Amino acid sequence: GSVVIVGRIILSSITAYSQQTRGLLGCIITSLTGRDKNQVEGEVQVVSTATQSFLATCVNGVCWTVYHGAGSKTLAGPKGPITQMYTNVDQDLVGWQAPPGARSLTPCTCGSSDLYLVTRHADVIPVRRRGDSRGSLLSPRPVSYLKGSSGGPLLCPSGHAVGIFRAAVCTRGVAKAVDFVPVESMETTMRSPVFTDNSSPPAVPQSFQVAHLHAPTGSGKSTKVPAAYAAQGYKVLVLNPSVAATLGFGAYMSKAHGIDPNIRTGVRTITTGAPVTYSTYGKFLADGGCSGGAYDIIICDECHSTDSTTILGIGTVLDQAETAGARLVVLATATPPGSVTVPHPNIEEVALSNTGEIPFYGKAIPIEAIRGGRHLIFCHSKKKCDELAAKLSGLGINAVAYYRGLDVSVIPTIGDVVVVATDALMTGYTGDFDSVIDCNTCVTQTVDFSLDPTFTIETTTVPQDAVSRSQRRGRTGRGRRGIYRFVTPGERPSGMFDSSVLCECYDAGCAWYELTPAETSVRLRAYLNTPGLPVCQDHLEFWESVFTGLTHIDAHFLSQTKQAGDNFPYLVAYQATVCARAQAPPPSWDQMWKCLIRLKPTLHGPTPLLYRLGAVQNEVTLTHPITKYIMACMSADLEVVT
Amino acid sequence: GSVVIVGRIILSGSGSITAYSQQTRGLLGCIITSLTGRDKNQVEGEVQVVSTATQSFLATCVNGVCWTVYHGAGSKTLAGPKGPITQMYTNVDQDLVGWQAPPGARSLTPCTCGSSDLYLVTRHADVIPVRRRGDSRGSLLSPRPVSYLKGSSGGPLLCPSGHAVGIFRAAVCTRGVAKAVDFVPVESMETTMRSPVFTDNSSPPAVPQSFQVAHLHAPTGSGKSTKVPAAYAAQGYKVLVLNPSVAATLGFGAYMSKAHGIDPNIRTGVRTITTGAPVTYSTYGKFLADGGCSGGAYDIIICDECHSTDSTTILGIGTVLDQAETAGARLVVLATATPPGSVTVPHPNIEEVALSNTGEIPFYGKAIPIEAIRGGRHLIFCHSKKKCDELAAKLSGLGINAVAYYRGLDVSVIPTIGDVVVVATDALMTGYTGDFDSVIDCNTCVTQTVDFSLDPTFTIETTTVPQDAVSRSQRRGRTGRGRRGIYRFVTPGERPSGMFDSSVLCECYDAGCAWYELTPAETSVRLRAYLNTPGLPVCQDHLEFWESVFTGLTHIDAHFLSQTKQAGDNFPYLVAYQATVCARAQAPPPSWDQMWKCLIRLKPTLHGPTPLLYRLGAVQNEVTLTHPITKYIMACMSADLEVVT
Ligand SMILES: Cn1cc(CC(=O)O)c2ccccc21
Ligand SMILES: Cn1cc(CC(=O)O)c2ccccc21
Repeated sequence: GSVVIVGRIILSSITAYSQQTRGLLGCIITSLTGRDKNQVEGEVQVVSTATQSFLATCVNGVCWTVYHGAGSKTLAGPKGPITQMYTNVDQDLVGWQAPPGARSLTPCTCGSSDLYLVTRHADVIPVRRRGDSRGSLLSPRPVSYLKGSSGGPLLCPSGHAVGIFRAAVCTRGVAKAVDFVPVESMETTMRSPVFTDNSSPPAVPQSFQVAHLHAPTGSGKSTKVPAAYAAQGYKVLVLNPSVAATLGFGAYMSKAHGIDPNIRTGVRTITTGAPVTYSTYGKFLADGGCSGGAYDIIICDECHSTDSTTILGIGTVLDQAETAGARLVVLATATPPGSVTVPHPNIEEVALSNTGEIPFYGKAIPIEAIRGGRHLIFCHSKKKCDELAAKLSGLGINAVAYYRGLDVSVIPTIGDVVVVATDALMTGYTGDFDSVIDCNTCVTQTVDFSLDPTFTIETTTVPQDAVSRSQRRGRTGRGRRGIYRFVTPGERPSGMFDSSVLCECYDAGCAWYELTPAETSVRLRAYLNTPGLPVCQDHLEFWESVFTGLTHIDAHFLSQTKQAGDNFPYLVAYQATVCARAQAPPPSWDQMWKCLIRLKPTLHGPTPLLYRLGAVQNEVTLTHPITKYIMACMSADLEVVT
Repeated sequence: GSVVIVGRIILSGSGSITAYSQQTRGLLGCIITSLTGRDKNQVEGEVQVVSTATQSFLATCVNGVCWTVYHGAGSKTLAGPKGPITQMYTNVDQDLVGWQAPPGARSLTPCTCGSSDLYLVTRHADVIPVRRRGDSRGSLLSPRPVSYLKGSSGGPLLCPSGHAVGIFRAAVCTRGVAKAVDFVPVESMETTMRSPVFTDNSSPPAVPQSFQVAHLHAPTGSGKSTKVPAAYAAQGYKVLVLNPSVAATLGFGAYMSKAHGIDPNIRTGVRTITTGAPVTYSTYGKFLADGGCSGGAYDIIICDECHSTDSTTILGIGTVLDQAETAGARLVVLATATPPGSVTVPHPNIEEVALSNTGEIPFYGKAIPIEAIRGGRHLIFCHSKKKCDELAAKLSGLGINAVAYYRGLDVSVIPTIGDVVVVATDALMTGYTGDFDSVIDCNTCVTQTVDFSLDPTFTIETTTVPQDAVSRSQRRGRTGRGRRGIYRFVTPGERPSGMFDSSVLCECYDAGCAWYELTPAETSVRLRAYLNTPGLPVCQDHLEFWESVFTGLTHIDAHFLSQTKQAGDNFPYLVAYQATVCARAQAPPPSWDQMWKCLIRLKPTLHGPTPLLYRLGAVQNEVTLTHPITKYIMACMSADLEVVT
């Protein structure tokens, strides 16, 4: 789908009023076609994706809005859809050349502090400038009031543009201030190149440089280029988020380039004294980070990964490399933020239909598409993998499930196989397949600042992003012809991750890498402060405060939660600890709370509840000093998207 | 639009019950078929995935009828192969609608074994084991989050044999965890199929020998509250007529003497008259104030505008139903033009006109042309006091004679005689009785919803919503009164009529305590009477829960209570109780919004966190959750609350 203009806010002492122009079927036809033949008027537009609705502002003949709304989407145009002229994921800003009929705001000249926010309902809201990019609501309002209004203008009293609205600063759900993209950031963006080239790798400079490398997987970005660099006399470190891939790099290098490198994974370590090391992000973290004077180049490969260990690993590299003697860091990926899935020459893309013996996600797979040869099926959940795998095994198809917890060796290396796998496959297993069949969904975790008493980590099934889609399909076409079959054509925007992932970082810092909340903050801030990386609301102070007060965990409970491989081993073990000491039962008797099963006869009364990680079946008490500490943490200013 | 079949669940033919889904229409195809009402795809399967332009859910074919929930499907047609299928059955009480299924539609049949091991088929084709615990209940074998059961209402509960026990309609929660399921049993569907499709309630009933409840579904202006009291009284009966509005109450009384030659008794706050006539016009408010039914006084009780879902009307009809047989009445008539399930049909007098973007006057994403309103008498429906003020100011500027009217203003502001454009909230239709040359409708209103949010207790959220079939009809019918009229609108759409929020029940306990000296227990009896009487607006039964809350709200400050009552805003009792706790703690209120004005004079003396009991709006101050009363309401939240899926 394209973005669709569904109406407009008209502007006059500033006043505003709205006009609707499209309906539901009008929005959805024009989204599918990309052809909007309807005449654009005014300087603020009301815009829609079939998911969401927001605002767009014309300044300098560019119609502008928020990346967190528009993503990399086309805008529906008279002569078909409009490619975005500008994309700045770092600034949460996108832009299309203004349609005919559209007027523009002129940027703000004279330095006014008294500002006016235009909302999607056409209310004009007094705002006092505080920073380059912050203004504070003269009268605070529910955060709900401001939702639907991002991309909207902040005007000075002259009616010129100060910038566009992107986020609300919040105290226990009440919006106190506004975050905005300043009109000066649009001019920098308009000045920046149409296309920058990062296909070719940098040259090792005189002083420290952070560089970016955008190139296909298996171009040589993690094989040819390290060897190339080492040929020049350099010591290089290669970081990857997969054990399987890290391991495999060792045997390929010693064949391809005569370098028998050092391999560092949790499971296995090889020290050869070569000038190339391959390490995982976790093993790099578990190691202490940057070994003083050990490396000239660090290559952070697969830097599009938004799992806690990658973000924490990369952040560590950016905080340490320059002091630890490095000259070059880089950041390597085939799918940077703001990328979209484009045709690949070696891959046939075929949508599924309702014709098929095997039901798949409301569509069907014909048994003839998978009967012989090697095929891979992405399911979103462990439960689906087992169901599907069972079906096909009954049909006589050589089928196997793979997910977190299972050993890789369930997947046969050599025969006919259907591998029914979650994304866990893409860290356990290196191989390529004849076809890939994709459900186009994954399971993600969202933080909810629910004040019932504190926060919640929800687990939801969501549409895949453009990174997922491409990484998944990239399991076929590897220098040979592959098919890709899919349930839905869609993709949500690449390059953003949830605040829960920051929580995951502090947790893993504490559980695995013996990192203080303060030291985690140092590392994440580097990741956050570096452009070209995935983006996230800055809730570093908030999570640091939360984990900072989580003291004297039971180490035995810690061991057990770590051993089990739960998400948030630290958050779970700390609840367990609190329950033990309070002599009170756990939130429920789910497998999460296995470690307390030995105390089940003595624990009674209400749960000293800290935060919600799943279902809560017992009564709760808000009296624990710790619950009280976290409740107080909730009063922090949190930037939430509108 | 119509309900559209977008897919199906396929249930295993053999052995263990297992299901898979097929998707048969994508989103655009769904939207077109909603508008055409034409769907020439063959209906395969017994269980169908259905969608409206808002929600999605399930529909099961049983015995030739395709059944789903009223709360999902309202009174909508079903997109069929010869265009849209009207509903054969609409049961708002059972929460059950039925369309005749397309020919050769695969249908289920009821179960003949009478087994207690049951299986719920969910919208993503999970077969969940349920244990039968009643006629309409079953318990989950392992409890699950209630979010998991969402969009699965209208789906089957199956015996191990694969035949239909019932259709799923709601989950029973403890604090967001679903512990049990409420369904409509398969015999309640055969009751229905054996019974007449068509009923008549257009005529006032004959007075029965012994006590009976009867419905009068007749237009306003067939004299349901003038002509029919008079004819009952001419037959020699004593009649009491109850109405939500004091303007209407006084207005019918003054007409009754003018026309039908009885000076009736009148009972309202503002004016009370005893003549000794066998006809009494009273408001529901004044009736409750009087202590409800006084024995031997009336043979007939007309509960008029019985569609009204304000706390006083529900309390009123609850009282009449609980008391009237015992007070020796022979007949209760629940009279309305717009009963539950009803739909807006054309009117002969009213030309309907869809507002465009061509006009000088912006209105709700559209435009009013001054030509339309420049002379004569016009009424403009607006969801808020803000918009009324805003538009009357624009129209005053455009030089149109424009008065704003809403709750807190004197009906005297509107001229009876002259050229006028009154810009009103729905406060109009209870405060003012007159009609108009045209009516303009924004097609939205403001409503209250409860959310059991556990932050610490509950939220009453105030929201802006699409209007329902009841609103549209009452608003529209303020024009075309026995002459021509023009109804101008923003939206063709209307939501389903005859359902109200659990927040209204809260309002009934609140009015009980604040106005009518009812113990919570006294209110639960009155409300039960309403709830178990069919043919009235329906609501999730949260009586035990609301009762439990209010029962612990003892020793309110009487002063604050009188200040919140006078001020006329919603929940005077929950507001005056929150302020009581605050003042006695020397704590400031949740905000310094108009709500908390009764604490303003004490602002300097008020310090520290608010001892927060519940959320009635924005909370700006720091809170404490230590108050004995917060703890009591927290403890109430553990009650089995039924919620729709
Ligand atoms: C959490 N975590 C992930 C890894 C990756 C790996 O297995 O190499 C790791 C390694 C050592 C210590 C902790 C580790
Ligand atoms: C809340 N409330 C509404 C009414 C209706 C009326 O004014 O007739 C009423 C009457 C007496 C006491 C309280 C009352």
